[PDB]
Amino acid sequence: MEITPSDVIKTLPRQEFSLVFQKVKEMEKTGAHIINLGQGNPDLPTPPHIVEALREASLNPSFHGYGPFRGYPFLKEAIAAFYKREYGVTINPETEVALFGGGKAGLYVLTQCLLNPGDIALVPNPGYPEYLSGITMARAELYEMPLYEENGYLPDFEKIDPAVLEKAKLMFLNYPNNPTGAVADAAFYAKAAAFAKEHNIHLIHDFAYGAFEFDQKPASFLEAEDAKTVGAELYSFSKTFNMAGWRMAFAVGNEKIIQAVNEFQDHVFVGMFGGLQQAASAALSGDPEHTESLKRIYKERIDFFTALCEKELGWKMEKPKGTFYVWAEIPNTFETSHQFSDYLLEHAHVVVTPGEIFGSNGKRHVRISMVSKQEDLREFVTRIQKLNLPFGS
Amino acid sequence: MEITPSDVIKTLPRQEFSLVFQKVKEMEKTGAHIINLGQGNPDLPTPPHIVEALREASLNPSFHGYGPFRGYPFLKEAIAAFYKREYGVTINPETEVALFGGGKAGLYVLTQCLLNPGDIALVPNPGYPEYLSGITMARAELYEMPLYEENGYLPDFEKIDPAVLEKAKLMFLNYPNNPTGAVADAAFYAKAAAFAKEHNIHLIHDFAYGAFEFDQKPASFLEAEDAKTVGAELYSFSKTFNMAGWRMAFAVGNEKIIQAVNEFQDHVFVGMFGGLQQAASAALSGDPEHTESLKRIYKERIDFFTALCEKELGWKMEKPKGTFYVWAEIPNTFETSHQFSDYLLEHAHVVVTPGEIFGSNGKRHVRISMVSKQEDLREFVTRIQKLNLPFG
Ligand SMILES: Cc1ncc(COP(=O)(O)O)c(CN)c1O
Repeated sequence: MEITPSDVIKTLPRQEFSLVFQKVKEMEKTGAHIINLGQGNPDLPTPPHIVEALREASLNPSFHGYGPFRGYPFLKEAIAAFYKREYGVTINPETEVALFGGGKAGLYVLTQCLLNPGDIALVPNPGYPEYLSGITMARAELYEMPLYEENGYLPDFEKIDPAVLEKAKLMFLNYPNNPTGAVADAAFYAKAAAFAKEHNIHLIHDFAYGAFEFDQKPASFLEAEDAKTVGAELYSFSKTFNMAGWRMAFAVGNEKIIQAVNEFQDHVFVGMFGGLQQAASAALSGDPEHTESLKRIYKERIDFFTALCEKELGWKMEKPKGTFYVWAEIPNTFETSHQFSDYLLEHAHVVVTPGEIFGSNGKRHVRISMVSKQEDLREFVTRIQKLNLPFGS
Repeated sequence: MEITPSDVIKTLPRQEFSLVFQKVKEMEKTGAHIINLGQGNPDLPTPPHIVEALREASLNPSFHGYGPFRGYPFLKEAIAAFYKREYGVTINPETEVALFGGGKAGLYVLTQCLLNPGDIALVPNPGYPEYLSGITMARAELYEMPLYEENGYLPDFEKIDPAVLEKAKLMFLNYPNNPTGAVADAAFYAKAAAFAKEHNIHLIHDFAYGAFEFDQKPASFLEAEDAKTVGAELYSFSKTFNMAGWRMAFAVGNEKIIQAVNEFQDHVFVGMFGGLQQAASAALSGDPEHTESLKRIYKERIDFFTALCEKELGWKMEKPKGTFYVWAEIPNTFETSHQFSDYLLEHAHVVVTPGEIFGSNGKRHVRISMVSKQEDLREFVTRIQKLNLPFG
């Protein structure tokens, strides 16, 4: 008779960017050729040694049937070996690792495990909009931590109203940062961990861009003293290895957090395809020069693109410290980012991400991703040049 | 410095299967060799054309990057074509199909999409124990529909208390049935759909064993006229195609249910690796010879096993109408099925599944999965024979 979705469905936050993606289709069907610098989809293929590890693994009939609920020990061991090689961090593979079907699933599981209806989650502004999903589906309340350029886009924890710290049960942090490009160090992480320890806040660090800091090796949150006491770090295969489509991620950290994850997941999953696990293990154990090479590709695109914007458009952009995103100020003749991104879409047929989809503190920037080939980057600039916008002002 | 799991975690129900598996692992740790007829874990390999489809697909760099949130259209189309071919049911691939990372995840998502705290979920007794997880996690309330042997293990909807039909938002049904092997027909599905329609209950049919009905051609719930009006059917690749480890499943049915699922999964569980999707497409469009051969193998195993048990133990068991499970009664000397299954594990080094985890109507039964070749099943019986039990 009448189909009735649950309240969790009715209250789901609107995916605001998806409306742009739809306008794109309606334009590309009218004849528009769109250059899309709005999304974080790696353009380059998964390295062939990873692909071949999947292809070989899939022939093993041991992976055809049900596997361990919590994943294969060989992958958890690869994860521990990886964290030691890359970050100098000691991880117990048997107690401190959990697997996820991508970071997005990990964020949902982690919030369901750590947030009660009515609890407060501390979330950065600007910040990855998907943080909102898990929090809303947990029926919890959001409290913003503003990231200002003056503070290097790191939150000031003493600015947080002490009135919320009792209800505050979870905090998100993300460095190297989407969308700002900013980076954090061991000292910041130590401070964060000290703060969470004092006010009993579970700390989830989103390390999706942990391979991509240009001036130095990125620090893991888990390098900080007391990080393992208060939190966990979410690591994705998506960006590091051009494995976005493969849907793999893991959490490393506090064994009590990991236990709660494992309990939840025992009710919903039976691990994941061992062919995928073996590919993940070949990714982690593989030559890190592949990832360094990938980092140099992004850095070249960043250098090429920002130099070209400045010369051709008079659009000066700060070079990011990490990630493949450029966080660019909009012309002061536009009031908001949605208005500027809409103007560029309509008049130049290009896509940038309006900064306000990351929160109110993004309203005067756009996010521009460097996951496109050189000539697409060039054609973006060529098209915008015709608009004659006052980027110089 | 105090980690505090959420109330969802604190109040999780017993993970009955996990607890059985754990006992089996502990026994194995002693160095004992075990014949494991517990979990319904297919012993035969994935058909090689499916494996080769994965291997070829993984070379395609389109699948290396993000794809469509709700799955590739080629797979949704293969699913519609499969449903037309096998069941004669018309499915709109653009609106009436959702993809899941396995039937177990599908159950979770469907309960989350359809139940509010305080709603009532109608569940069979006996029933798949994992129906309880999603219900409990949604903070919904459980109300049992007894499945009795004399009713053919079909529920009598007219015996449900009318008082609960107001708060009842969801009903699970499962034919061919885990654990009893019971089967259902078009008339029953029509009857259930009319009942759901009348009292506004969303109906989820679990069709995990839809390839394994031995006598009649298996009927989909969606063959019934009012079915797509009230509900949806959950189909797994695990049993049909020996794809248990691959974690792939789908729901087909009412477009509004499928919409709620999509909106949920958009935020959480986006489309799996496109390689897996192509493999799944090859599964569905593959010649149904392999499936029929698989069905024949399970049948021969059931025939063999039940006869041997009768001859050597005096353990009489009904042959199932479907699935690869046998549902068998425990001796009068045993208090509970847990005690009996523990006893066989400790003293015969064999695994069966204690019937109690399926509900109180399984209290005096065990489920045995025909998931090893005949000469393994013979050794299962030989081992139990040495215990001299009063199976009569
Ligand atoms: C009735 C029923 N439903 C759902 C499932 C879940 O199967 P999967 O997740 O492997 O698809 C199973 C297999 N245990 C089952 O027997």
